[PDB]
Amino acid sequence: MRECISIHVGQAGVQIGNACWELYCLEHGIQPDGQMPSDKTIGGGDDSFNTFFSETGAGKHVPRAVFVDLEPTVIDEVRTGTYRQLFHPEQLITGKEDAANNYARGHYTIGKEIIDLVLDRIRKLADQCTGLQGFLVFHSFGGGTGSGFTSLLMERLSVDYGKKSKLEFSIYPAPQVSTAVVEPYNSILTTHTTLEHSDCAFMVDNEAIYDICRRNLDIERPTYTNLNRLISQIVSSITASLRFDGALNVDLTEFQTNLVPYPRIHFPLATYAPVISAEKAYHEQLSVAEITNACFEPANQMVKCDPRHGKYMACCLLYRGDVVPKDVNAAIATIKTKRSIQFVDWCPTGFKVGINYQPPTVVPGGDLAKVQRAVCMLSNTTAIAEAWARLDHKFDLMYAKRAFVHWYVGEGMEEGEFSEAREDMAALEKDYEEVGVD
Amino acid sequence: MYTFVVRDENSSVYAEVSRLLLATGQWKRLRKDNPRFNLMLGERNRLPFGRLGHEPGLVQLVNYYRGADKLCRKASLVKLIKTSPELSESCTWFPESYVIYPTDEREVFLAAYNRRREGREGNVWIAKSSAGAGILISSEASELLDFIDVHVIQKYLEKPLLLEPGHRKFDIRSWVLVDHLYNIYLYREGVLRTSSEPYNSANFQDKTCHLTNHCIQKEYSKNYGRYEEGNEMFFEEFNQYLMDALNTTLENSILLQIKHIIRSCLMCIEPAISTKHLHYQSFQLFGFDFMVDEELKVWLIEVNGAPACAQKLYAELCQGIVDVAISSVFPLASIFIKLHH
Amino acid sequence: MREIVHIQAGQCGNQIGAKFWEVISDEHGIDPTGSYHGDSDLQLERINVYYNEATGNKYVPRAILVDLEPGTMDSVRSGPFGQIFRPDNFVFGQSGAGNNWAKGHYTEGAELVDSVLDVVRKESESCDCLQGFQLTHSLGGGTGSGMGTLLISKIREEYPDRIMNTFSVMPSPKVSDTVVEPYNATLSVHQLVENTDETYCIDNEALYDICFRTLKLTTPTYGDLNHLVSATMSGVTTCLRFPGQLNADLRKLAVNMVPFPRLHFFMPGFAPLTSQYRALTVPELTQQMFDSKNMMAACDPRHGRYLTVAAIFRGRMSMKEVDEQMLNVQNKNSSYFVEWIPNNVKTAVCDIPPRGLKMSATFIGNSTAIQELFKRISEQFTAMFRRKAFLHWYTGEGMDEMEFTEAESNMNDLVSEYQQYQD
Amino acid sequence: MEVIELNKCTSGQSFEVILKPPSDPSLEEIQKKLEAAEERRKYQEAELLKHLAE
Ligand SMILES: Nc1nc2c(ncn2[C@@H]2O[C@H](COP(=O)(O)OP(=O)(O)OP(=O)(O)O)[C@@H](O)[C@H]2O)c(=O)[nH]1
Ligand SMILES: Nc1ncnc2c1ncn2[C@@H]1O[C@H](COP(=O)(O)OP(=O)(O)CP(=O)(O)O)[C@@H](O)[C@H]1O
Ligand SMILES: Nc1nc2c(ncn2[C@@H]2O[C@H](COP(=O)(O)OP(=O)(O)O)[C@@H](O)[C@H]2O)c(=O)[nH]1
Ligand SMILES: [Ca+2]
Ligand SMILES: [Ca+2]
Ligand SMILES: [Ca+2]
Ligand SMILES: [Mg+2]
Ligand SMILES: [Mg+2]
Ligand SMILES: [Mg+2]
Repeated sequence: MRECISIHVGQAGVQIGNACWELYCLEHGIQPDGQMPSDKTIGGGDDSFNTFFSETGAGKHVPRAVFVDLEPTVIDEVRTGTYRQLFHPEQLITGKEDAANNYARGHYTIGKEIIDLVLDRIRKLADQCTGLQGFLVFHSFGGGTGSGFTSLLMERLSVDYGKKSKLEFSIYPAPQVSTAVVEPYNSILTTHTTLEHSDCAFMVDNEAIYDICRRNLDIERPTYTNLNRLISQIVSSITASLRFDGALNVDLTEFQTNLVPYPRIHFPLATYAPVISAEKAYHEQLSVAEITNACFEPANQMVKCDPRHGKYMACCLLYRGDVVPKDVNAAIATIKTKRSIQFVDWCPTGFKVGINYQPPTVVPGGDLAKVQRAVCMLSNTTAIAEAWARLDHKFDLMYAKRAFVHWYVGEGMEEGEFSEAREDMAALEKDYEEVGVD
Repeated sequence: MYTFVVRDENSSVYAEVSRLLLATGQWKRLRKDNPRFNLMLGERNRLPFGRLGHEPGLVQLVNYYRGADKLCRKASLVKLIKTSPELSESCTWFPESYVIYPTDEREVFLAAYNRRREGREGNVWIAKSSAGAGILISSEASELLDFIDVHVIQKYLEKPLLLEPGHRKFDIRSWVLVDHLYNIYLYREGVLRTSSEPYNSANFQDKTCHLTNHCIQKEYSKNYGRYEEGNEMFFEEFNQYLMDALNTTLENSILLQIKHIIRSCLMCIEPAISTKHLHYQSFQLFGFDFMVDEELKVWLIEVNGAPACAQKLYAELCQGIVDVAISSVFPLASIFIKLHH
Repeated sequence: MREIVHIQAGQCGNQIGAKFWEVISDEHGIDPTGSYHGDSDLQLERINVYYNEATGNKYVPRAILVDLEPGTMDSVRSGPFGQIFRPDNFVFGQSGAGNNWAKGHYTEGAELVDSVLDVVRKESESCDCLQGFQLTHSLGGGTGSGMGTLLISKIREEYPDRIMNTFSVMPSPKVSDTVVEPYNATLSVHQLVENTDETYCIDNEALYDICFRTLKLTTPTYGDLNHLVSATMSGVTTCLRFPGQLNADLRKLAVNMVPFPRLHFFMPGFAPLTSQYRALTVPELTQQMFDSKNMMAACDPRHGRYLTVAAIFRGRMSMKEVDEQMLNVQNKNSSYFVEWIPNNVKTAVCDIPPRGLKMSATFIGNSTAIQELFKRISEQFTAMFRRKAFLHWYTGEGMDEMEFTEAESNMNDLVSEYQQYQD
Repeated sequence: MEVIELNKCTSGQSFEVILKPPSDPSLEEIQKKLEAAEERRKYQEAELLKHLAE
């Protein structure tokens, strides 16, 4: 058993982290007070769920998590929330004034004053690990803390834990819920300084989650709570293999081995199905083929894009519920004939499948209905580069006029880092087009 | 009130569509780089499909099908016909073609060339590329390959149907519109682009009687416009000719095969380019070019993704584009034949 | 606990500032004696941004009242909510400023500024997380204009890393006290260009037109003008006084609204403006909110372009329909929004409506058309300065004509800067 | 289709399906950049204070 440490940075990362750890407890049967009746080994053990939870002598299961925000209002709610008993004060780190949606403020000005405290609190949890795999870092692209302080943390983590893996759960900016005009700036700045330090990143475009909520959940004006509950489901599907018995993606190293043959191209596309509104009593339970077919519908992807006009480098299928291998292969055969699935020549055309019999857990009272079976597809397709193009275009529009640049220069950041980060994104877009186009 | 942008100033078809939309008093043209548009008349090269369908509160529609180049390229079309089971290597309405680079099919093209050599059958082939006006019509393979040094070589229809009087060649251009729902609409009005020079099967060096191109006929042919205005014979005249000359109609002898070929091609790539469940919608106007042999058999030559219309038909066709392709998505305040499938 | 320190200087500054505290005090349930008597916890969740909590559960406004004459400030202390202000925070002289920027900035004001800074320092020292300052004042007089800008300069020197926000009333010959107002306004505008992060340009010309044309007030008084400013100030600060995600503090507001450091002068708008029990639909709020007749700057937005826009809807309404109508305005008139700043229109919603309205909308626009306001002042300034008319009032206080020439050039530069981004 | 590496346990199973065969900066350097940025801030502030002193 090797432990994993979760790091939640900024408002988005903290609230999403709060939703995931709530879901984890419901899945592992951990009550809000940290008690786990089904756990018979009191005060310790090396079970699969111990990769995310430690055990006190009193039998409390404490998440191996750290929450960091440059302002206290968001982490304060975790201090007084339903699962307040899970965490101890050392796990929650807050400042006074946030980064004001300014990457330079979170990275240079304010981040420099708290980076050593966070690293010290992370060293605490690391000292309790017999074999640390690495870290899972949650944060947004657009926020000043999520973008600015995260890249400084990823830089240092590579210094202190050079041999450890690091995976991201990143929130792509969407105007329908964004709060700052400069979020394209922060997105490209943080992607530039974090690229070398991240082994695998799962981008979640708020636009996609927003529309899925309106379309499939009948939420007219979805909220962060609606978005985060749906996101935590996706995250749970991706981390389930690290928390349950199994043979697929059993450690963080396997994520990079199965999904990232090209290091820079480490942004797998996530697709989830089914998303059913709990506000309807009866809904025809979808089959293995139907939900598998849905994994190739853009309407269900975490980032709107067209995988047909790209090439695949790897594809995993994570099933939860009543699913046997026979039905998966039968569904793949049908889909393979109808769908346009093109792998790169230097990669085998195949699917790594993982099945966990315990069906998905839904937060009691939430919007997602219980289902007999669900699937999350992790496919590394060049089509995800469409998101980089959109971001890079808006960046070019504002930076041509130097709009808002003075806010970053005023925090000590040099104007040259803007074009440096943009050229890096320009190279990234070039890599994708080389792999997935002719 | 709808909005649209124009990103192809050299589009004669959509320059008229733009004029029609404005004349409706219900469409407003924006700057070419303004993202808050309902309709984009996009450019031909590197149209940014990745930036479409991300404007909250805007139903966005574009006048091109992403991935339709597989059908509108010489080498792409050949590769798509040989490697697609729906069309198959046994495709009976597409001339035997091969792709040759200056993968490659040099050894395959010569294999069938030697088989026809011994067979003493017509061994005249034509080599062309997607960067032409330049083509070479030769009956010796050695001259074709030396000329290319991407290109594609296919069998040259040695026995084409010849109009009379004139003993001349021609080709049939069909305009086909595909809307966001993937309805296939074949414009009722076609055009025959005829060669005003008598077809001479002895010498292929003089390409005035072999190439029916409107530009090549107006520059290298002395009888341009002698038989019909602008070397363009519309369906009404062509139909009457087939009745007087061959005792048949244009619908029975030719138009059935054309409608069949149009369905097969567009139905084949439908899974790859359909925008049914996509965050933006697409439609596109296509230009199919057919050859009719002496036995009243129709052959597909190529499909143009950015075609221009005939002068007399610009008005009717462009108005039809607005009706079924644009107004069907953005309603305001038939000249097509629906090829069902 | 992001505290804001409020400052009101001069006649106009204190009369408008007094109404502001009267309006927001009612919105937060605070009574003239500082006691809370509300029915919603949303009233107190951010009450500390503008109020200090005193002994006995009393809320004291974090406001400093400044003037060189005691007249107007005696009226405030005797007004409705006059007892609610901290007596130590009344800082005033006796000589006045005679509508003279020089007196407020160099002579009479210099003698009193240190006293004001001592009160500001006392207020800031007890702030858990000081956001910055907001100053109410006019630019046409002497105290608010001349001393107000002197205060801003000294506050920035002592608090360089804090946001400086002002509500600035621009003079207009339609509502004019003296002929030297263009002089005082031109000198102050340069101070604002350098030393503020956000300035809401409130034009007395617009306020009068609205009172006369829209509200149907034949003989508008300053009180009528201050009703508009009072309701506008409450609208523009909604996101600061109630829980929210967008533009919730002064710096995040500045980052969203100011793409270039010197172009931080905003046009505020308010809707509805009724002359009154009819219900206003969300589509109606949006159209009026963007209508020039509801703008407080007297600048035609269709003469320029929007760099950024901050919208605030108050009341119980369809947030879905709010998103729809907002997206409709941008998509219907996308030519008036600069295309090189994507998604420059941010919208917030607050459940608590203003007093007497089921729902309202406050508009905050950074438009290049604001140059019309500065051109207007610049023309009036030059009309007198080319003949050195009335300058002796200023040279008698130590000023030199060079300082006027420089202020003139600084103004025309600002006009040119707006013009370059409108093309 | 070829099914390989079938692993089974009480809580599930995994496998692979093949449809077709194929055809860092040191802490010192980081400290320099962080302090270099703080220096440009101090310089910009000193200039502002010099401006206000004039
Ligand atoms: N999906 C989702 N997105 C969020 C959530 N909270 C914020 N965001 C997005 O994150 C972006 C803003 O970044 P924040 O995380 O709020 O900012 P921050 O990390 O706290 O950094 P500061 O600027 O210092 O406040 C916006 O695009 C929001 O849409 C959330 O709870 N769920
Ligand atoms: N296999 C074949 N048999 C007989 N004639 C052929 C032929 N291939 C091409 N041609 C002749 O060549 C002419 C033009 O060829 P092609 O259409 O390939 O070039 P092009 O793309 O420049 C014209 P357009 O773009 O307007 O369709 C046609 O009019 C046709 O008569
Ligand atoms: N809106 C409004 N404007 C005012 C008021 N009082 C004065 N003004 C304007 O302010 C300018 C005079 O400045 P004033 O504040 O009286 O001078 P000060 O006391 O020395 O700062 C003139 O342009 C007036 O039009 C008021 O109560 N409301
Ligand atoms: Ca245990
Ligand atoms: Ca590393
Ligand atoms: Ca004195
Ligand atoms: Mg934050
Ligand atoms: Mg062509
Ligand atoms: Mg006065």
